[PDB]
Amino acid sequence: TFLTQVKESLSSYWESAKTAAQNLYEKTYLPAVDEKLRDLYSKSTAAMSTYTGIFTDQVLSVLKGEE
Repeated sequence: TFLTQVKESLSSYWESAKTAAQNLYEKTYLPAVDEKLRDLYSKSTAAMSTYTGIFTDQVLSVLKGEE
């Protein structure tokens, strides 16, 4: 790749900020899951892995009909 690389690059720079900000939030603080538990579901077939991106897609595109 190349184009997509630049994206994940600039985003990665801030990704960590979103990571440490997520963990302290409710990603690991007290989610009551954490991979070991957040994998059986989001791995059956990307139930929550790729759906996290399809969740909102079915909100704006269903609430405003635009996505």
